[PDB]
Amino acid sequence: RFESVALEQLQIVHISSEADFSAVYSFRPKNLNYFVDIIAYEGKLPSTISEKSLGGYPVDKTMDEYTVHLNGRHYYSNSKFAFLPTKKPTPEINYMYSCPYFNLDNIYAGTITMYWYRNDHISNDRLESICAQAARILGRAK
Amino acid sequence: FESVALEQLQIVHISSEADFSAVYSFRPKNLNYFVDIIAYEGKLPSTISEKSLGGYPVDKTMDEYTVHLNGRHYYSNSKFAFLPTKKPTPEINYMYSCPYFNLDNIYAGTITMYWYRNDHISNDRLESICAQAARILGRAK
Amino acid sequence: FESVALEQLQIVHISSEADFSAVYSFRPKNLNYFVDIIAYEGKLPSTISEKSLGGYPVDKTMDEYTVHLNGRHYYSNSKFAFLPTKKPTPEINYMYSCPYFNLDNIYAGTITMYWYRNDHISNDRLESICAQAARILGRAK
Amino acid sequence: RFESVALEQLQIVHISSEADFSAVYSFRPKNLNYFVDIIAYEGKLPSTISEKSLGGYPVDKTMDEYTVHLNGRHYYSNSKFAFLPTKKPTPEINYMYSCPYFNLDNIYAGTITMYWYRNDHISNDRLESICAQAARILGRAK
Amino acid sequence: RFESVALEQLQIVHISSEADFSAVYSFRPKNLNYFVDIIAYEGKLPSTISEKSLGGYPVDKTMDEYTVHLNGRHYYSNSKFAFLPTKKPTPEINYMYSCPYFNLDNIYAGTITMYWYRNDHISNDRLESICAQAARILGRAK
Amino acid sequence: FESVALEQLQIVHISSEADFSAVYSFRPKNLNYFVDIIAYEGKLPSTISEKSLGGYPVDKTMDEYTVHLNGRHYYSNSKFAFLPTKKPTPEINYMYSCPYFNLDNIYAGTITMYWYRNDHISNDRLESICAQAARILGRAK
Amino acid sequence: FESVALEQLQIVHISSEADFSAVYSFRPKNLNYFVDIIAYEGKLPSTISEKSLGGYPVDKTMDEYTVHLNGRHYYSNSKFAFLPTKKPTPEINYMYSCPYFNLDNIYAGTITMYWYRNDHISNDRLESICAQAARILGRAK
Amino acid sequence: RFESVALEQLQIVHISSEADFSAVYSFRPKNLNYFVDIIAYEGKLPSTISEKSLGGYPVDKTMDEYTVHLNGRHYYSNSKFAFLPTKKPTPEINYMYSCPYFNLDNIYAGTITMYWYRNDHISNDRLESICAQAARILGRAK
Amino acid sequence: RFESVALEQLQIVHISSEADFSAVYSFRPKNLNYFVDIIAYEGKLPSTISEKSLGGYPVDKTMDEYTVHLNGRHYYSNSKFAFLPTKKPTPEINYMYSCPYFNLDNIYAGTITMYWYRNDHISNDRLESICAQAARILGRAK
Amino acid sequence: MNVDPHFDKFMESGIRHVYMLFENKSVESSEQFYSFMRTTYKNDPCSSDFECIERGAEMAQSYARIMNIKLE
Amino acid sequence: MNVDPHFDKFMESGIRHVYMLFENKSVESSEQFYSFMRTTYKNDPCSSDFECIERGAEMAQSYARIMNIKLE
Amino acid sequence: MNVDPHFDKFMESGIRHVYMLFENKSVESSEQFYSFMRTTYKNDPCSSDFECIERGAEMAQSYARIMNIKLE
Amino acid sequence: MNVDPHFDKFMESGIRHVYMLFENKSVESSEQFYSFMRTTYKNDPCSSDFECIERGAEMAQSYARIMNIKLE
Amino acid sequence: MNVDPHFDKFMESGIRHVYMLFENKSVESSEQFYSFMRTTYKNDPCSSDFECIERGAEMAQSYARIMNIKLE
Amino acid sequence: MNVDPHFDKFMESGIRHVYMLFENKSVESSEQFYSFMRTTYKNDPCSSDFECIERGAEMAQSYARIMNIKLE
Amino acid sequence: MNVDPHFDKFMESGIRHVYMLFENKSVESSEQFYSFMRTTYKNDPCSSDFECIERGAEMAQSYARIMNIKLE
Amino acid sequence: MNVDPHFDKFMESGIRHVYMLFENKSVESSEQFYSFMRTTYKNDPCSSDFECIERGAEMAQSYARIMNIKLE
Amino acid sequence: MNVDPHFDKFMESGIRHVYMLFENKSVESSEQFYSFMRTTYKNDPCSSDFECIERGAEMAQSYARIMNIKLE
Amino acid sequence: MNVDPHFDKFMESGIRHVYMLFENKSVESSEQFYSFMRTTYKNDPCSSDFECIERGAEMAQSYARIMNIKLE
Repeated sequence: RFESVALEQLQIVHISSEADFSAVYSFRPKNLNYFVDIIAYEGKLPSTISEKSLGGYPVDKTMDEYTVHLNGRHYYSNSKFAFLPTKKPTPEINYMYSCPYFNLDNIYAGTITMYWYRNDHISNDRLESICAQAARILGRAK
Repeated sequence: FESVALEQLQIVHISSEADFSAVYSFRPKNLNYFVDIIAYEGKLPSTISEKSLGGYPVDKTMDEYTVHLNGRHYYSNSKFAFLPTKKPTPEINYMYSCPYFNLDNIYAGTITMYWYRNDHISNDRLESICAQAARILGRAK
Repeated sequence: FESVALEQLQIVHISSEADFSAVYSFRPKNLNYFVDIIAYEGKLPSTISEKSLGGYPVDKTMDEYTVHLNGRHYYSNSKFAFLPTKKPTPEINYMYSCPYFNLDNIYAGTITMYWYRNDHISNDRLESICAQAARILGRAK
Repeated sequence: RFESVALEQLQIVHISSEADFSAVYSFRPKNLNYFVDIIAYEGKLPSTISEKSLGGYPVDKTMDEYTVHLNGRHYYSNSKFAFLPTKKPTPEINYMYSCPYFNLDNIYAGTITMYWYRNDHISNDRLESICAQAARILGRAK
Repeated sequence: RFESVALEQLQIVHISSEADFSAVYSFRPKNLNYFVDIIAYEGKLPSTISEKSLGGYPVDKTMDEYTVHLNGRHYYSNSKFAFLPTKKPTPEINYMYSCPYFNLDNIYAGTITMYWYRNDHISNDRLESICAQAARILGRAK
Repeated sequence: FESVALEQLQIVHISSEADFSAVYSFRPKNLNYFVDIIAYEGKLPSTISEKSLGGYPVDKTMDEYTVHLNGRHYYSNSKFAFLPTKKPTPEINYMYSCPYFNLDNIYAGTITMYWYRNDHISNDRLESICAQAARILGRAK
Repeated sequence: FESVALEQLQIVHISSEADFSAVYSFRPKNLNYFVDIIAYEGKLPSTISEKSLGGYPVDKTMDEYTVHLNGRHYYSNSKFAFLPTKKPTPEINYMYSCPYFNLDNIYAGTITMYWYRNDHISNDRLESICAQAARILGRAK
Repeated sequence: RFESVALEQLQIVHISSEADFSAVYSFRPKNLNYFVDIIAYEGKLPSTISEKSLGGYPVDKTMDEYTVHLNGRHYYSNSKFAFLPTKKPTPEINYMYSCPYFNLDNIYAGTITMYWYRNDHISNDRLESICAQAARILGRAK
Repeated sequence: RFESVALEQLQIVHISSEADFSAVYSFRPKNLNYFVDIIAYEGKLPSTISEKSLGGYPVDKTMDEYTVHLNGRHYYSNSKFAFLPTKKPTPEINYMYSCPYFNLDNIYAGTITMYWYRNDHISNDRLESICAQAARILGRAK
Repeated sequence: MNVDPHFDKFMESGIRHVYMLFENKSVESSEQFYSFMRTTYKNDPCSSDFECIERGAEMAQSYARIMNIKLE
Repeated sequence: MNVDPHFDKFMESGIRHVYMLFENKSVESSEQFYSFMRTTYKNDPCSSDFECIERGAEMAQSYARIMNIKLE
Repeated sequence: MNVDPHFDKFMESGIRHVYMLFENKSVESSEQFYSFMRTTYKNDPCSSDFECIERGAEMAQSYARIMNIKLE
Repeated sequence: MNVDPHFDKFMESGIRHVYMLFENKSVESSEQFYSFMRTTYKNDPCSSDFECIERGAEMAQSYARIMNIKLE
Repeated sequence: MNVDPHFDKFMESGIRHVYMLFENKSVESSEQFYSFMRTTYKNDPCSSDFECIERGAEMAQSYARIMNIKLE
Repeated sequence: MNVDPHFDKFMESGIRHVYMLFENKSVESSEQFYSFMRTTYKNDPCSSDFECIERGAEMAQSYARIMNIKLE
Repeated sequence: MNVDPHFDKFMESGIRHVYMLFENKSVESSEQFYSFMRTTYKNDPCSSDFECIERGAEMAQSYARIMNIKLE
Repeated sequence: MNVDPHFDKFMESGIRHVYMLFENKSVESSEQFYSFMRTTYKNDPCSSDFECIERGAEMAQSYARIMNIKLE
Repeated sequence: MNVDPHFDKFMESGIRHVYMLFENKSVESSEQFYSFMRTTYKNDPCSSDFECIERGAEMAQSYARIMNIKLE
Repeated sequence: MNVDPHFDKFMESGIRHVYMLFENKSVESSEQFYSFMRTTYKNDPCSSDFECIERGAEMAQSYARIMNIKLE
């Protein structure tokens, strides 16, 4: 089932990447993507979001993470957190790395995202392999 | 939905006085790789046939596709993007089409009228005929 | 049809700002001996209950029935023909209703708004809200 | 089946009544009655109608046969032939007698009609009994 | 359906017999017959029973109407009213005549009963034929 | 019910130490014109066979039927009312049976033990064995 | 089984003269993580409701669970282990329960009586009422 | 199917462990465990049991292998053979090592057991890994 | 599905073996094997066959590749190309290596074949392992 | 309407004199009532206003009594 | 019992004079026999002891003959 | 009747000593009474005339008292 | 009739001004005419006597012209 | 995206002017908002940038006011 | 274990005093033994340690004697 | 009981830390919860007391979050 | 659109180089083609433009060959 | 092979004398050839080597001539 | 035949050493035996004569033992 696969892959990604905080984001409605939810996370929540604010955040499709994912590439940044469900800056985050996942109907359905509150993170070529594998598996689950 | 398409196309065909009219439908949902004629009125163009009305590949770079996605109607004397033949079909003098969008707000097909003759009623009248059918088909599925 | 009724009533209820709104449906088809509430929004009048929303007898001699069959909307401060109780329900200050007609062109039910408070938007605005829903419900079955 | 019952009852009515020409009329669409068809007949067609003109005749609901039937009574006339599918007068007909039939959903669905080209016909009290029985049976068939 | 047949046969019996009051009695539970209900009646209720007392009356199987019926005979009396749902005498009744009916599983299921508040009633040979026919039909209905 | 009959008869057969035991069942319900063996333990009497265990006519004038309807157990050295053969079967030295009554309180069958040998445990012990099974079978359908 | 539970509880409730009685059932089979009220008689305690009768977590460390597994009945003035609320419910003055064990010999639920009033018949009488129902429910599934 | 999985895992365990004799034990009835069967074995049977005595042996739940397994641990011994279907001592066995398996309903369902007729066996940390993997797989099969 | 498995295994075999041209052959009718088709290939077609001649070639069961496969062995040759759909010699091929595959009903169903237009090829022990694995997988697919 | 006027009087009388007294009105109770009235009429149709009204009220009363339907 | 006494005589006569001669008694053969006797009676019930006994024996005989049921 | 004679004695005793005194007799009151008596008996069948008569009356009386049934 | 009064006015106007002039009336000609009129109305219902009469006649006339229906 | 561009402009205007100000955002608040906006549009589609932006904002605002949605 | 403790004591007594002495133990011998013990208990459950131990042994012994089971 | 002790700790921890906070407990909600916990454990079983307790509480929390189950 | 850009290139290449040559295009033939391309991609997705285009054309060609689909 | 040896001789003769000369071999040409040969044989099986070889060649030749199959 | 020679040796060994000893041979018992041998082989095929013969006999023996199939 999708939910068990999402939780398993998020655990693998979080442990492999050594990230401080990792999340699975999911878009709604299908094929329209006006809202995004954090459906699962590992590690410590950023101070700018809360357990009660994980759902129903509006998607700004003009954020370049959205366009980079639809161009077939992973996304990373030190300051731009498109789907993190707060309008506040979050300077405690020093790095994010995300990859899109596409459902069985080949539609952009969400992201798998890793965050660092510290400056050191493993290299992008390793993060790419970790994310790509998880996104392949999650994209087969629903 | 198939009943609604047939009923709406009959009104479109009679009120537009077209020679040939069709409802086109895209598949798979949301992806629109193929287009089928799911209802037609009038005389089929010589370049297509009853046995070849489904499964035609969609070239999304054709002007009609991009115009419809801009929410506008399309007309042309020579370009018949979804007509299910690769042949030019010069017997058609005019086409007028309007997109319809399904209940999930996705581009789902077209309503199209064709003229073999060189006269047709004004685009302003065609626009109203098409829009009315498109709004109803858009709610039907 | 039941989905369409629910969706349309939500828009009717919000745009009219009514306190209670309902879609009524007649049975048997064509004969209209009974009337059911098949969807409602807002707070149920105290005189009716969830367990008593169906099977209410239709008195076709009531003004609302004859006005609807003349193709007009109905409003009243005191007469609630299809509200499924014999009690007068004085807590209602106003009702506004419009008929809908099914795909076979037969009077099939109503869309009705109710106010417990003494203020309501103009009948001209209620007329447009109701008519739009009635045309769509009329095509849905 | 309705069609076999219609034919059987029309035969009974025609023979019992000694009419010259008898017909079953049927309205369409259901519950709207904009058109009427002669679906079966016995005896000799009036000269003003033909085999090819039996279907699709417009119903004038303002003809008093329509209102008399909806008031619960049989109808008879020497000159008014509401559903006979011609606009021409038919003076060869000297008498008509009709009764409505109502389908299983209790809707006015058509008529059973007898015609005379002669002046003598059996009395209305007998025609009423003949028609009422046939209409009861036909009203159970569909 | 049983209930329509019961009502139709009771009407026929009441009219044919010229009785003042007629009833269909039904036993419960099946094959045990501890209680009896008046499920339908025609004419005027005896003054000793009421609309609200028609159901759930205990069956005294030692009343000879019960044994006479199981012996294959109709029952009649001027004073003994076994299943009439009152313990009071009812002297306003001058005559009763009843026949049993047996269901499709051949079990004693109730009675069809006629009552007279006057002294004149049609002869028993006629009442027997009237009752026997109704009981045959009712015994086929359930 | 058929499982309950089998389980109960196994206990009856072992605890009574009978040579042959059977559960009999009447049909049709309430009327009891026929009797079937629906479960048995031990060695079938020579006068009956596997292919002949059902559909035997019930003679309600036999002593066993009237005793059971008086609510008592039955025993005999020679009368085997429901044993599905017309032959006398002298190889049986003793039978003991008890009725069971279904959930509608109707006489529905028997639990019966048979001895080919000339010794058997006391009727007092057979009575308890039978009654226990009869109460449980009586609740099972 | 559900019919048997209802029938048995009616007798338990009337013969014990309790104010509220219930049959509890454990799930999943053999594991008993959750407990449901599957039949009740009388007036529901104010702390529970019709919509909340199923899916209550079982705390196997509660005295009632361990006593039942020792094969004994349980009674208390204040501990209501399986009553589907975390609230204390002081309106209950007494509870008496007995376990039942299914056809696979596994602890499967309880039969429980409750008193809001301060008087109740003797435990010796409650013991017989409960045991009789428990033996029958234990055979029903 | 369970039986194919049991045979495959027993083969893997026997080969990996280098045991002299290996068996799968299975309890009956479900959730009651009054009897135990050797349903499959590899290697040479101990001289104290036979092919005809593999089924229906009574379970003594007071043997500490039973309690150790329900406490979440593997069991090993030089002399105590709880489910081996003989009451005789078997001194030819110098070592046993067993792990429980739990079915899909999470119930103690049997054991996977290895035996040595010699004094040398591979270390318990290796036997634990071998057994735990087989028991995980067998516990998913039924 | 069989066709996806055939294509996947052919790709694996072609890449692993470093062959110049690889094909999956399939026999028809089932259990009779009168005809053979090239249903998939990788690499460059031999000049003696064409895209339009891949189907319906007659099987000569007296060619020793057929008998070697039914004897349980792989086949190799420098000059004998039994199922290659041409009667012409093909001297451009310097080596062929094939293994049979057997369907789920255990019937000889086709071959997996590698060809070299050059003299150097990896050793037969490696080709055997490559082919045997692919044939095991393909034999489970239909 | 285009209705059988004798059935309509029969049904309306049953509704106005008996069905309106039903304690528990529902889709089901109205469907079962209409089904019984429709079939009863078709089996033996009334043919004048006061006959239809009398027979409709009596048959609805008979229906409520034989089905043990709670009134008032 | 609470049985129709005329059916009971009809059935018992069929049983005692004919069904007891059936060569192959079974659940099925008894069910089909009862079904035929029950329906035959209900279609035209007898109404006195000796009539029921005569008609039950004759109808069971007719049943065995028309169904080619083996007797004795 | 083919009835369990002990249940019949038990039930008739409850009817004759208690149910007959119910003020409001109805289909529902009779159905509820039989339901209680049926299960009470089946749980623990009486086995003599005296026990059946005594227990039938006592159990019906407890039912009427506990359910607060209005008597005559 | 329980008919939508605007549709009825629209349809009757098309019948009385156009359909009545059809040379070849048949079941099929009537079915095709109603189909066209039904959907034309439902797409955009008329809402006054004058609009319904005018539009019913105009739309029926266009239908007869465009379909080349022979008139009288 | 293959989205109806007028609906998209309408929805984005409601999101950017109103929904973004919702104090309590959730799966349920977003689902209810889209449901209202979807049907409002489909009943009467806007057909220009200006109309879609204006109507999307106005209709979302009415929804928040009428449903008493707490804003920021 | 969540087992009925009286059945468990009964069964273990039958196992330890009787079943353990069976000469030919098998899947089938164990299944038949449990079947007999299960129903014997459920018909009339023992309710004390002493009664369960005594009855379990006595009933298992009767089963072995009556079925002529070869013991050790 | 005869339960897997590591699953039991896993499940009990999920119950005691998360399921007991479910706002709407039902047969369905408990069945879906047990189904998710059972499958999760079987896919990757824990193997010591505190590991099982930590993982059971976290997986139940993850379950409630991903299924949008209302807590407290 | 919101499509996987690598699947889209894979599919479009298959369409433009192979499917457009299908002799008998139909709903069925397009559905079976899409089903094969979708599953093939998901099993082993390409990850750059020219790789996707090469693999999509080759896999569509392989599909037509193995299914004996008539081209041109 | 477990093949009918006479059919096999017949078929192989048709293959070796005729089918091998077909200019355009395909899945379809092979399927049509086998269909003809299969039924020709089954209608009237040959029963000796000489008859099977002769008839297989003659019948395949007639098939190629009558169907105008291009040979090499 | 056209059979997999390693499966054939595997199966024939199972047949000749074990299946021929089955006490109750039937269509069902042979189908279940073949199903188990076929699947076992396909999961891990043997690849030489004496290996296939040894493994086939042992797997058939294992099958009979685990299914409690009566031999001899």
